[PDB]
Amino acid sequence: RISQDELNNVKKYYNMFGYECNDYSTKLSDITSMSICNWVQFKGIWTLPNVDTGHMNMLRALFEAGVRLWHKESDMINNTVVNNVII
Amino acid sequence: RISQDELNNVKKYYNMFGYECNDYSTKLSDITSMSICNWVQFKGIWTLPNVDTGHMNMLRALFEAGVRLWHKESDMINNTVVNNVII
Amino acid sequence: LGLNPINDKHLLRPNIVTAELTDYAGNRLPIDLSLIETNLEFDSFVTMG
Amino acid sequence: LSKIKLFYNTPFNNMQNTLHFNSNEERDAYFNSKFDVHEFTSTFNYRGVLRVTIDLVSDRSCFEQLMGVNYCQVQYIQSNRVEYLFVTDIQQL
Amino acid sequence: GVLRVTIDLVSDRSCFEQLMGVNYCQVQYIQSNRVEYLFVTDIQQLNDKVCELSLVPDVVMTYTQGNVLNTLNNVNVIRQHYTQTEYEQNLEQI
Repeated sequence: RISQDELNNVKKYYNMFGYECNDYSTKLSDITSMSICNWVQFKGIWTLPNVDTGHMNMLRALFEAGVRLWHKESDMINNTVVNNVII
Repeated sequence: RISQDELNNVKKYYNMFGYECNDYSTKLSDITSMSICNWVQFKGIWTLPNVDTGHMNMLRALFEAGVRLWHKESDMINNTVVNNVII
Repeated sequence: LGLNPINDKHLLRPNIVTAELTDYAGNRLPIDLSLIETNLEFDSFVTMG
Repeated sequence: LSKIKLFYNTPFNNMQNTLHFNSNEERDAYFNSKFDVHEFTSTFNYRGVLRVTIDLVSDRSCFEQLMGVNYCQVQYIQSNRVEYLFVTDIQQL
Repeated sequence: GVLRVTIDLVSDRSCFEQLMGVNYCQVQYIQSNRVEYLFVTDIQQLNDKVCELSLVPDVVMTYTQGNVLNTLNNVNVIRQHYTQTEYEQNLEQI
């Protein structure tokens, strides 16, 4: 095995950035799936109902680069990520 | 074989972006060929009868980078691509 | 392996854990631990006499 | 000088994905069957990338907030040739 | 983006610009009472009495709460986390 630390550094990486994916054309897996936070990153073409055309863009291209949607504030500033989990 | 999912991710890829081609000098295969949508990407030199010289350009260079010509609206926003097909 | 059985199955791959057999006489069996669906079960094909 | 028509919440928002009909009338027919708030008349200055100054004073709870627009049509009166445009942004004067 | 909110403070006693740990703000637009949050890039000091706030809107925060994201379809996803079920399916790949 790799070392106790390195093992964790890896655990963390997946916890923080989820999984490489190549599903051109699907629907996102539930955003509320994880327990601590929940990365989401995708590319056009989607429109959200009734939004400044240019906030969309700003929105589109924000996810194309990815957004870590946290699920509790505590965690946003605590060494918890390590324990993210699928319910 | 590769996995059920990977298999689909691949199916999709071809469905959405068609096929690598190197036919300097042909005529496009019918644009209405597929059932769900129909990628098309090609490089000068073509002129469309009677168009703003500078909309051509904008046009030319838009295809040189490629355009996915969808064929029904439903599909533009549904997990259908998966089932694109040659009639 | 000290993984958590519940949410760590995805770490069962060869840069995180590894597996090898040996008879201490220079016969070996290298095992890509990513290629077992669920279980590390060893059988044998033996003949005798 | 020309007859604008601004479509709301439409899928058409990247230049790499379009829809395709077998005749521009069917195109137009389609488009002319899905509207959602305003449809005026201007004579907009074209120089891409251009601007359409568009006024709304009969408001009650709006200001800028005629929002989901991205795509629009322009039937130029009167050669009645037609032309669609995306709308990059929306500034509030 | 990117805009500015001229904001005044004259009832001071030991301030000037020094209302300091601001980054995020809210705006309840009166009166459609729709709401919108923005980050604040910077904070320029025009004088002893009035400072300026540069803003850029947190489009994420503003527009994405609830179930919205999960109904979008035909999207090309690039990384996400998976529901137990969707994980098992992608397990070999990962």
